Amino acid sequence: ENPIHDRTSDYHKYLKVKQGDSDLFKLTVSDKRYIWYNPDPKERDSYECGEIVSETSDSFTFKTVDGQDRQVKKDDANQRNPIKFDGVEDMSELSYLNEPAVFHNLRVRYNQDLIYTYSGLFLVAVNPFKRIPIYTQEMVDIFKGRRRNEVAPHIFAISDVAYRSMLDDRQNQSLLITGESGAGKTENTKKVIQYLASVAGRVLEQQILQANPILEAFGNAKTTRNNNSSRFGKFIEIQFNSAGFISGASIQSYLLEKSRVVFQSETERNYHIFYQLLAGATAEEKKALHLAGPESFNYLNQSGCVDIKGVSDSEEFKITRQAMDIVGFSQEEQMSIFKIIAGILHLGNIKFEKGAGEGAVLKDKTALNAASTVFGVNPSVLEKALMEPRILAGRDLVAQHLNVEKSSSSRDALVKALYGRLFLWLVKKINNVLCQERKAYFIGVLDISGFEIFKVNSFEQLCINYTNEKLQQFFNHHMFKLEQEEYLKEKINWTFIDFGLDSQATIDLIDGRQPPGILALLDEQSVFPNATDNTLITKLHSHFSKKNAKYEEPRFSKTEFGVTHYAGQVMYEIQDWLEKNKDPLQQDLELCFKDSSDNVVTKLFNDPNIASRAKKGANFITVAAQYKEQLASLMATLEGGGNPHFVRCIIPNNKQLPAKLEDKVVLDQLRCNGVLEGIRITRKGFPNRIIYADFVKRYNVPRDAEDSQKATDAVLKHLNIDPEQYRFGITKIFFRAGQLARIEEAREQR
Ligand SMILES: OC[C@H]1O[C@H](O)[C@H](O)[C@@H](O)[C@@H]1O
Ligand SMILES: [Mg+2]
Repeated sequence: ENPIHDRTSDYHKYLKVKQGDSDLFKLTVSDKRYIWYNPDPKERDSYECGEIVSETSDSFTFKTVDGQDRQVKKDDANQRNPIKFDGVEDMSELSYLNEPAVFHNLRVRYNQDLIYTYSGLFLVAVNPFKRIPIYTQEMVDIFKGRRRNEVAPHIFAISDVAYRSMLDDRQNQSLLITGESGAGKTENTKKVIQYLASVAGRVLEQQILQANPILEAFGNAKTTRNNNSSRFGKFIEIQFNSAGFISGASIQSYLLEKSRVVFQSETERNYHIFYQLLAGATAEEKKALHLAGPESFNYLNQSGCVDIKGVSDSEEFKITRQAMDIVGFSQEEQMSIFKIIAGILHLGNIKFEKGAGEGAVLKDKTALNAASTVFGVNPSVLEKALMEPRILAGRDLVAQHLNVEKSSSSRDALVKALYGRLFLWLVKKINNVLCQERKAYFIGVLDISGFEIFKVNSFEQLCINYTNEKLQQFFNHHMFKLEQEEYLKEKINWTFIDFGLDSQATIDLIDGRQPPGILALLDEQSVFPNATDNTLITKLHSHFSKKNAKYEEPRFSKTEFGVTHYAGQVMYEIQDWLEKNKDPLQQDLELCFKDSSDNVVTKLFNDPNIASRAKKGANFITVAAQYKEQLASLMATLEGGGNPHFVRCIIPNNKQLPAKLEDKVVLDQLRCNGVLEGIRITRKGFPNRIIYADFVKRYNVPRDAEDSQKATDAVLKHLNIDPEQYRFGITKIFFRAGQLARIEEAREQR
């Protein structure tokens, strides 16, 4: 009748704790007390359960699994919770809050394939690495309209709360999904969009859903940490009208890792689309675009990996096209896109060799010709733009003759420019389909590239990790600093707590303007004509080595520097940072391609939104300077809207495998995310607070008395409730954890 109360239901099967049996009940009513302890003290995250057998005034004595006795100061003891709590849906409710206790609860739920658990006001999501049947339309219909208490933890539930808050307060909402690479941010992002598309839907809705398949084909790739890594960040606005139904959507993408098109580490892959087309193209297309297998192209055959376990690139290519068909990309538009993808691969097979002099020559023109043909440009113009670009020397026109290395770098620069502009064009084309009505409100979903560490971390990794560092500070800001400052404002005689979670020092080291940080010193070096990679790291060491605690000059290298992030220390290799920040492209290469006969290619080099570049003084804006501002604008939106809804995505292990929840990996993320601290603030504080005059409004009789703090003093007193669970502020009635949601449902039943 109602699937929630029906133990036969799929909702009870896949989203509720299984019923315990008679044997477990006898354990549950037992009076024995237990403790989480470390059998091996060096391994501080590995725990066993031990029974407390005696206690002194200041310590517990307990029995290990093997039978030996041990003591522990009660101040240092991690008590196990009464097992009745095992599986609790909100860990606010736990009696003992400690790392082994919190981890254990998630383990119990994970083992039953319950990946969602609440931690007070935010949702925790552990990556299952297997399909779970909790995202059907049936499950959507169940969560539709239900308040957070009534239903089990689900991404739908927090999406619904954000949707109801948008309309109850007439304010834009932010759903921010944190996590390191592979933790599940993109999967959950898509579930949020699925839910709101049906709950407030009315082909627009089909098209919204088809956008992300397109961008994942061109923006996602296999890394060592995730087989479907997002190599670009995205803020997605879901837009609604004043009535509350979907009006449209816009996507704001950030920092495509276009360097991946020309280089990939061992075991990795280029962007999916390359493998999709060559695998799934018709015989006409393969000849039209001079295609081959991935082993035939240098951009696809140097990593040693061309396929992903459990993925058919031939089938994904069918999926990719259908999404383009539904969104409205024409047949010749799509063919122009594939011509570009094809041309990039051919450009990469060009082999520059040494000529009679140091200047480079091109003895085989088979790749250049195939590229020129598909792009629709003059091969000899292109050839001369690659190896003989014209520059100005003062005002004089002088033709370079580049060597093999610099000819190869310019060709790479062209390839990364073509791919990044194609990606920006896809986003823009899509936004114009999905945005045809002035919004009334929106819910903005943030899905960034998550924290990652590799053997070699470069400029791209610092920008990625810096963004992850800023979102964590945003979480710290709202849960700890803003929460308490509202308490202080209302004079509830709360004395401040230091939760020891501040990412700001690391943030300032990266992006401070004065004292100038890494990104400022980078910019300075990028416009100085005698600068090199080694004058840059020398400058970074002098400013920060042994002067900033978040910075390390390593003793084992002369090209690496270490940044201590919330998620751990990262060591960055400085090679090529100047060129990556400047993002140069020979103008002769640009001139060649604006004469292209392909209408998509000509748009990528003539549309000023895609092709032109902002000047900050005498030079072009750098990549660092632009992105920093792009992100600052995004942060302004998030802080300007309603309070953010947080989903902390958690990776169970580093092997991308199901049913292996590892203790060290999980507790690392729980500590640096500030989960336990986020629980503590909810328990020790007053999360639910209400304006006096309208508490009576929603629930000597109650309503519109001259002053309601006098009234509610009476309402609560006459009523059956303790006065430690509320506090009288200047303008609000603060409530302790749970009181409001606990009580008013008796008002819902009365
Ligand atoms: O929350 C109380 C419920 O009943 C009433 O109809 C309210 O107006 C509506 O907001 C909700 O459906
Ligand atoms: Mg992702």
